[PDB]
Parts: sequence; C-alpha cells; structure tokens
Amino acid sequence: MYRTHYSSEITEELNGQKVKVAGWVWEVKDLGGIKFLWIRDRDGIVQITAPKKKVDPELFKLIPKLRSEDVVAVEGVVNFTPKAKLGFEILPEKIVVLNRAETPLPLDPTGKVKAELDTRLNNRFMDLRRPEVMAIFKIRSSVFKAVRDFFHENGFIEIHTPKIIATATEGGTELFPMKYFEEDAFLAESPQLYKEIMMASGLDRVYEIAPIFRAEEHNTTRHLNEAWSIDSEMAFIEDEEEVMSFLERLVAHAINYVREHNAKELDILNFELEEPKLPFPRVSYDKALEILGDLGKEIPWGEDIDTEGERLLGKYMMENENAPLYFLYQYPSEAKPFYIMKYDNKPEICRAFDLEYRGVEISSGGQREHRHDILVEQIKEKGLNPESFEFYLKAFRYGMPPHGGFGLGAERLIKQMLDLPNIREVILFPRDRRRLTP
Amino acid sequence: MYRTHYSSEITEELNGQKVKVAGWVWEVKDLGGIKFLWIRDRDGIVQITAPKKKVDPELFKLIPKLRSEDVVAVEGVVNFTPKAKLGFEILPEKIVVLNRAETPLPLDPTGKVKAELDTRLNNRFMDLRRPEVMAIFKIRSSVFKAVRDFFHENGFIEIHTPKIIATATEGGTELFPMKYFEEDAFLAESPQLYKEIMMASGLDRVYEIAPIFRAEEHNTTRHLNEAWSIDSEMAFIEDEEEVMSFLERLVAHAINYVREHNAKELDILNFELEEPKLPFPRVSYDKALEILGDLGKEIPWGEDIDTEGERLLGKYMMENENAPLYFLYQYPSEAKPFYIMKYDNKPEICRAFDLEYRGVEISSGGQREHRHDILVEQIKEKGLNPESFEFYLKAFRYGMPPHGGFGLGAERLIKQMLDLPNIREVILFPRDRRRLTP
Ligand SMILES: Nc1ncnc2c1ncn2[C@@H]1O[C@H](COP(=O)(O)OP(=O)(O)OP(=O)(O)O)[C@@H](O)[C@H]1O
Ligand SMILES: Nc1ncnc2c1ncn2[C@@H]1O[C@H](COP(=O)(O)OP(=O)(O)OP(=O)(O)O)[C@@H](O)[C@H]1O
Ligand SMILES: [Mn+2]
Ligand SMILES: [Mn+2]
Ligand SMILES: [Mn+2]
Ligand SMILES: [Mn+2]
Ligand SMILES: [Mn+2]
Ligand SMILES: [Mn+2]
Repeated sequence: MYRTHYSSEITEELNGQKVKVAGWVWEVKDLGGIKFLWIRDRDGIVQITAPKKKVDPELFKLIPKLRSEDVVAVEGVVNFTPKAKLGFEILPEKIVVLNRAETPLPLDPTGKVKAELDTRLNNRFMDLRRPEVMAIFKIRSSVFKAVRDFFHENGFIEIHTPKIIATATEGGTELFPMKYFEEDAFLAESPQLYKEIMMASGLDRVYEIAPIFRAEEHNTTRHLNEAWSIDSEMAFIEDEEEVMSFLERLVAHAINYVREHNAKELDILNFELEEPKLPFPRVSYDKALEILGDLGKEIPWGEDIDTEGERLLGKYMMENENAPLYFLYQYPSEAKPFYIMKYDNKPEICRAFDLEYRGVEISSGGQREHRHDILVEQIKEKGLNPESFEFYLKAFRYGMPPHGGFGLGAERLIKQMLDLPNIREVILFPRDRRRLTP
Repeated sequence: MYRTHYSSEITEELNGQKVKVAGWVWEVKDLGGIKFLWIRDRDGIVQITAPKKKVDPELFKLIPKLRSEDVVAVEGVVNFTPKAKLGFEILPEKIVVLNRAETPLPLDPTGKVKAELDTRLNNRFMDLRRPEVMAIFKIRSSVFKAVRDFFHENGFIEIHTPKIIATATEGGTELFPMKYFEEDAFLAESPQLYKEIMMASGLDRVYEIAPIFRAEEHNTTRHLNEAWSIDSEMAFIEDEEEVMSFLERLVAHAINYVREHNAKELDILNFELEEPKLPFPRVSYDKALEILGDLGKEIPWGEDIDTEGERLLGKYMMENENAPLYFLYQYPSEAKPFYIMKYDNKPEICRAFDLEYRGVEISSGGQREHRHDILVEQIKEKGLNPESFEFYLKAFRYGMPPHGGFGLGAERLIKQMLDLPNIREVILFPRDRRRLTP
C-alpha cells in the first residue's frame, strides 16, 4: 500500500516516526529556501515541509514540478510542531508521482468556481474531492450502518426479495417494463407483497435495504427513478403504534449516530443536526386537515395531503412544537392501500401513517390486514381483482400473524436529515426523467 | 406485542415469572385431566402444560379446538422441570387464537412428507417453517452482517451505484435490455465501472452489497439471473496480492462469524463448518493446468478452466493441502476483462484472480489498469469502442491512483460455505430461465 496513514490517523504518538501518506496534490508553495507540498486525502490535507538543508536535493527540485490533483505518495518522518497549521508536518525522504492529472479539471476542487448540479453529477469523481460533498457520502454510509445495527439489536433478520417481478400491483403506474426471455416482467417498486408473505414464515421481524425502481412521471427535488428503500415488516404487533414507535427509535438512532460519529462532517456542512426528542408528535389526518384549512390550504376529507400541504404542516410543526419530525396518522381508509387494516371500530379511517421530516415524507407504513377474507374484500373495494394477487393471498391462509411495517426511503432520510434542497445531492449517480448517465 | 420471549430466550433466570410466547400450533395432546400444547416459533418449540386442576376451564376447553399451524399467543408462568423434555413448560393463564390455518397445507412442516424444490420455492412461507430451511436464511443474514462489519472495521465506506445503465456493454450477451422512457438501457450485471470511477474520488476503499442481473444462457445449479454481489474496490495498492489478502480475510471473517454465532443452525444442518486457515493457497493458472494435465485433464493454455477442471482442482486442493478455499491467479490476459492490468513484464498474463470454495468460484477480482492510454488500448483489444466508455474513461484523466477489487457472490459464498447442491436453496425467490414467479 502506498500509504500507512490517512491525514486523520497521525497522532502525537507517531512524532518522529516514519510514515507513508498519499493522495492528491492540493497546493505547492516554492518559497525559495523552503518548499511546502499539501496532499489531500478523504479525511483532509497533510503538510509536507521541505527545508532545503533537510531534504534530498532531487526532492527539493521535484516539488515545484508537481501539479494540482496529481496523485502522489510520500514517505517521511512525522514532526509535530506549532509551526504546522494542523499540528504536525511530514519531513519527506521520498516523493513518488503515481499518476498525473490533465488540465483543465472538469470541476474546481477548491470550490472557488461553482458548478451547476448537472456538471457535478457528470463528474462525481471530482465532485467528491470537495469536503462538503464527501461529507454527504460519508454520512450516507453512516446512516445505512446505524439503521442495520438498530435492526440487528432488535432481533430483525435481513432478507432479500426479487427486483425482477411479474406480479400485480395496486396502482399499475410508474412501472419499468422489461422482457424476461419470452415473458414480460417489471422492476420492483417495493418489496411490500414479499415482506408480508414472509410474515407467514416464522421469520417475524425482517428488514431489507435495497433498490426500488419507479418510472416517476416528472422530476422533483424529492424523487428519483432509482432509490434505496429501507423496508421492514414485523409480526405479532397489537396495533400500528408499535410500528411507529419502532420506526421513530430507528430514525432517532440513525440521527444520533450521525451526530456522534460524523461531527466533523456536520461542521464542514456548517450544519447543526438536532438531538431527536422522542416520542415525535402524532398528528391525526383530521387535525392535519383542520390546520391546513386555517392556513388557507384546502384538502377535501378523504383525499391524501399533497406536497404543498406537507410543506405547510412541516412549518407549522416546527413553529408550534419545535418538531422537525412528526407522524401523520389515522388516514381515511379510502386514501391508503387495500392491505392496510382499517379501525374495526371506525372503518372510515385506517391504521396507516407517514413520518414527515422537515415537511417531506420519509416513510410510509402501517398495520396490515392479516385476515384473508377482509383483505380480499378490501381488494374488491379498491376495484381490483383479488385473483391477480393470489400468490400473495395464499400466504394469509395457513396461519398468518397480525403484522405491520414501513418503507423508509434512504435518500429521503439523508436529504431531509441534512436539510438539502435536492435529493440528487444524496445518491452518487441519480436516475430521473432525462438522466440515464453516467 | 403478543409475545415477550422467543422459545430460545427462556432461561432458569425466569423460572416462576410470567411471560408471553407466541407462534404456530405444533402439537396438541387432548387428555381427560390435562392438555398439552406445543407451539413453534422461529427458534424452536415451547411446551404449554394445562392440568385441569390448574387452569381456567375456558382455557382447558380451548386447547382441543386448536389445529396444526393455527397462530396463537400464550401468557403464562415459566416452570422449569425435568419432566419437560426441553427443560421448562409454560403454565398458561390466557390463550388467544390470532389466526386459523386452512388444510391441507401447501407443504408439510413436520418434514415427514418431502416435496421437490419447485414446490418449496412456490410456497416459501411454508418452507421456512422447517428448521433446516430457516437455518439457511438465518445464516444468510449472518454472512451479510459479518461482511459489512469487516468492511467497516477496515475503513471501507459503503456506496450505492446504478442498476439501470445506458450501456457500458463491457460485454455482449447475458444482459437484460430494458427501455428507460425513450432510451435503451440495461440492468447492471456488476457495479464495476462505477466503483472504479469512485477510485478517482478520494473514497479509496468502497464496498457495495446489491443486486446484479444477468440473463444467463444456461440453467445450472450454480447460477441465477438475479443475485446479490458483494463488491469492493480499493486504491493505492501495489499489486493484486493486496486485494487477495483482503478478500481472504473478509471471507474467513464471514465463515468464523457463522461458526461462532450460528452453531445451532450448523447443527440443525448436520454440517461441520471448518475453521479458516490463512493464507489460502495461491495457485497460478499455469500451475493449475499442470495439476490438471498430470490428472489427464487437458486445458489449452489461454482457455478458462471449465467446471470439471474446477472440480478436479478443488478435490486436489483438499487432498494436497486440506484447503477448501484457494486462489487461481495470473490468468491469461485474453481470458479476463479489458480493465484488468497485465503483467508489464509478461503481457500474456494478467493481475486477475478467482477465489474457489469447494471447487466452485465464489469471487473474481484483480488489480485494474488505471493508466488511461493503456486502458483505452485494452478496450480496443477486446473488440469494444472506447467512445462507449467516456464517462468511465474520464475518471482516469485527472489523478487516478492504482486500484483493484473483487466481486464476491453472496449466494455463491453461502451455497459453497454450507456445501449445498443448489444455489436456489440460498435465496428466497430465485430467478432462472424458467422461474419468474412468485
Ligand atoms: N421516487 C422515489 N424516490 C425516492 N424515494 C422514494 C420514491 N418513492 C417512494 N420513496 C420512498 O419510499 C417510501 C415508501 O414508499 P411509498 O410508496 O409509500 O411512497 P410514496 O407515497 O409513493 O411517496 P411520495 O408521496 O413521496 O411519492 C417513501 O416515504 C419515500 O421515502
Ligand atoms: N449468474 C450468477 N449467479 C450468481 N452469482 C453470480 C452469477 N454470475 C456471477 N456471479 C457471482 O459474481 C462473481 C463475479 O462475477 P463474474 O462476472 O466474475 O462471474 P463469472 O466468472 O461470469 O462466473 P461463473 O464462471 O460462475 O459464470 C462470481 O464470482 C460469482 O460469485
Ligand atoms: Mn409516489
Ligand atoms: Mn406519499
Ligand atoms: Mn407514502
Ligand atoms: Mn458467468
Ligand atoms: Mn468464472
Ligand atoms: Mn469470474
């Protein structure tokens, strides 16, 4: 390996020892009798100091020949000194140019010349050389880890369901059709039917973190046609609040992990990520519509709350409850899927919920209707053909425990967590109405 | 929740305490002065003991009405006693029937009546109720966790790349073409191009665990048309041996995690999983051809080792070195992808390798050709058009360090680890030439 330590792994204990650092040339200053080389790696910049009387003459002449973004490797002695901005410098014994960069660069890694989003996406390898972008992807990886750790700690087993499928769906829209040899298939939009089927297996507590594909009609700063969904389904619940309780703790865990493990990144983003306050407020759909009405926003009882409505509610909840996160629940049964269980005592409302983060939905879920005959009737109430869901319905006939779950969008979670304007900032290679490359 | 404890969570410590267990009716013994009920959850069976003198009369009359696979929940008192074959029994206070099972069952959960693989795959929710099948999926989840933990402990950052691609066409057949609105696109067979593009970003050490899609020409016991690939790419390496060293440690870690945390599942499977012995043997392609030739198996230099060659070599490696895992490396350059670096001093050989587990490939990798101009010539040598790779090639022009990586099949790893005859046993809903549904 061309390096022994990253910029962040050199501590005082190594003072006076030989180390190897490597990365991209950030800056070179030839100041006559002394020269400086700064190398940038994933964690920061390291200073290479070359006093004329202390380095090999060949090294002294090589430095000024180095160019921005050249990939280099340096072997030298660690010297902790107040004179070094970051606390220590490396006195070089050897400098190897591994690969030279061409010029001009596609994007300005110094951040001085700003680039439009599309140019940045077309050149992601350059984009991540900027600390504020690398910060987002480091945080994305931490969020995925925190989520899986929480699931594991809570007895959940990871499962994997098919993305190439040929079964019915409730909406029949936004599908990506594909030929599967002589048969017709589609890319999966959610593992919903499959995770429910597995509730009849004894697994009981499952999660899956995998891509979902939806051919969204038009672009928005909140949707992508390819995204990563964090799905869970859990059995033997007594109501949907047990699912909401689990979800909020999972989300709080992810937020706290980022706050604990990625403070450096949040600082680079000049962002103060709030300590979660559980339980999050619960706002019934009825109450949400009343609040929107007073704001001049009309939603007829029975219809889903639109994006403007969510935005207005998010602001209202921040102003009135200092709550960046809150649940909308007890939705009209007519506004949610046929697989959601209705309140037996008040059928017009159902056990579904949406978790809103800064006024944008990050997750949808609820308790499912596990009683076969009622489920079948609900399919009919949606004007659909139960026979088209036979492979799924069969799983409810041989001992199906009550269950519930949610789908939590990873990009949605991260975008809202960091209060970013566009979802394209949180996935490396976005897919939207017109973007298919890189 | 309807349960507080799984069958495996009840210990001496809880003797005399009240708990709630829940699961599927496994057996009922209906006697005049006592009823016994056994229920099954994902970890095992729990005995419920109901003497007439001790339980509520309604509960006593309820038990005989229960039927196999009905879902029930039981609240009662833990009672340890040598008279209970499993060590303890639950003296029930309340029993609730959550859902009733129809008969006949799609599959026999008692294991007495065997069913063919196709029938089991069609009724996966029933199939996992058998301990030996549940065991496989618990181990699958364990392997995924171990792999991710190892990546994290070694400084790798998780990334996520597109499964819908314009082209890359780093090959010809075996691709699933798909329309992306007006454009022609394909399902990704590997994140190869993307993880390489990210080696120019500073991330340096990345991994991705995600679906891959391949329209395999032939139906085999070792291939699927949809699989999960564990991919990694790492920068600043000096040769492919650094990648092989990392990979063997990753696989050893996964194996040891299973041996340590799934001993119970390994026992249910009547399988002894060996302790990994590092380093695994490294066998050059030339040496493999010599071993095979000595055995009467002739492989013309330059051709890949076929399935029988792999089987013979795997057997030889066990006999000669008690090595169920070993590497094949220094393959002919003509036999590997354009992105593999050739030995500059012996160009007909390249820095690619395959990891074999019980005579079956579980992973391929190598050091890549990070030098732009040479890479372009190799694209040409493979009969491909460099212009089809502009977004990828662009990443090699602005400071690209040397790098290498591998693709490790999750199903391949698990199938081989457990010495299972068919890869369909290790993924819930397989996709092959003739199976598209469920
Ligand atoms: N096109 C998309 N891009 C990114 N994430 C998505 C997309 N569609 C859904 N999700 C995520 O998956 C979660 C569950 O999916 P669900 O089908 O309930 O979403 P939805 O109600 O269609 O979302 P929306 O109202 O935002 O379009 C959503 O809360 C969101 O986090
Ligand atoms: N159809 C498949 N089903 C399952 N896993 C696969 C499949 N194709 C490839 N893999 C896994 O991905 C790894 C990397 O893919 P690669 O393209 O090197 O495979 P391959 O050499 O074509 O495999 P094989 O020779 O078995 O067909 C393989 O080592 C294997 O573990
Ligand atoms: Mn939607
Ligand atoms: Mn929604
Ligand atoms: Mn929703
Ligand atoms: Mn193949
Ligand atoms: Mn192969
Ligand atoms: Mn291979």
